[PDB]
Amino acid sequence: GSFVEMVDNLRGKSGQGYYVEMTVGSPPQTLNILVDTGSSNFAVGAAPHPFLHRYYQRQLSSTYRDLRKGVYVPYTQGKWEGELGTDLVSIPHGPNVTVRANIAAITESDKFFINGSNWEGILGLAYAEIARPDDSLEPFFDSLVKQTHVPNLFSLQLCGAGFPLNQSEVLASVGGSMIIGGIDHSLYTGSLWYTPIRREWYYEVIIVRVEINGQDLKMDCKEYNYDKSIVDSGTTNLRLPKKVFEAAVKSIKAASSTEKFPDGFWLGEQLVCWQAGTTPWNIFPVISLYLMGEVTNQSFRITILPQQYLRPVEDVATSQDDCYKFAISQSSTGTVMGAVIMEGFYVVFDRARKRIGFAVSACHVHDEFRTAAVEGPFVTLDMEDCGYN
Ligand SMILES: COc1cccc(CNC[C@@H](O)[C@H](Cc2ccccc2)NC(=O)c2cc(C(=O)N[C@H](C)c3ccccc3)cc(N(C)S(C)(=O)=O)c2)c1
Repeated sequence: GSFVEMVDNLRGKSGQGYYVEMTVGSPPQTLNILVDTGSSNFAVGAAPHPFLHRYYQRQLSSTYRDLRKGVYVPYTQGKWEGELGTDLVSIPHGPNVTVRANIAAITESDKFFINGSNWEGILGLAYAEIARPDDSLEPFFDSLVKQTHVPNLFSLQLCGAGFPLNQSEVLASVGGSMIIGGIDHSLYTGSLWYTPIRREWYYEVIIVRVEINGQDLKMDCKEYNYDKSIVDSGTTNLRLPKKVFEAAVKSIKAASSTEKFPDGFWLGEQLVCWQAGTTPWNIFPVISLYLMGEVTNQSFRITILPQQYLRPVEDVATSQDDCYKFAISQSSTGTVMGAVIMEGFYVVFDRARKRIGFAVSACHVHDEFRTAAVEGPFVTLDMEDCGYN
């Protein structure tokens, strides 16, 4: 209920990724670690790199254990290679515990690290099934639960700002919260609705209906989870399977036709700008994703605003202009509910009850006329059929 100690322990409000402070080794070596529910490897920079301000020095840790085994990890975006080992890890603004975890010491990387992001590592919070080299490499959260009395669940509140933040601002501002082992009521309003984790590999879920300003996209629901649907705090966008992406874009285009934007905008490649303060939020439609409920034949829906899917970007010419990039994009590997989705809600990864809860986030961005939402229940049927095999 109240884990005040961990509240506001995240940073990256308008950066490239949300991260938490961690220390590894003995004496403790401080590092900022990206919180990623989309993968399962705990990895940290362990050699100098143009974008790293600091990195893991194994020679200086008295508790480091070298497993003498290499590891390679390719994500949808970026990839890295490293050397496996274990060491003691702590989270300054997390529970007061220390755990020996597997750690991939990154020695080579490609398009992984992000210039100015301020994080030097990644905490894969998903299950062993997708860990590399294979599922025998115990993920961090599993190590944590096994070695301590921290309950088997964590919750995340990722806070977008709605406007660009500069270097000092990102460092001096709260990026959100990761409550390890509990749920804090101060992070959301209204009810928490839970959807089952279909299978424990990624945090896979099942979407049963999609609406653009209340209008049903009306596609075979399997199309929505075609391949799979996952909740991924390590991915910026709301990514949709090709067929779904094209239908959504066509409907978003129609809802906002009073204004015309170049194709590059819809591809997420070129930003769109408006005179300062004149962003026409109201012409853009809200987007609702319906999730299977815990009760049979029951579903609920999460609704986001253009304030979630139009990400703030500082325009080249300092211009007082407010610019944004369209952050809904195409996927060939299933739906990815990234930051575009998570910044609108307080999300609970209840691993113990194999379910994920959603509640309107106390920090989501909006305007006076609309807010993000979580509502239920809805009587929908044969949603078991929505899953892909
Ligand atoms: C087990 O390994 C796999 C293998 C394949 C796919 C997946 C699922 N993907 C989720 C994550 O694991 C990885 C982790 C990661 C990669 C690179 C840098 C930082 C983090 N995420 C991505 O691959 C990944 C990360 C980003 C990205 O910019 N992430 C940054 C750090 C971020 C910015 C803002 C908010 C959250 C995160 C973008 C995309 N694109 C597809 S996009 C433009 O459509 O959003 C993919 C996992």
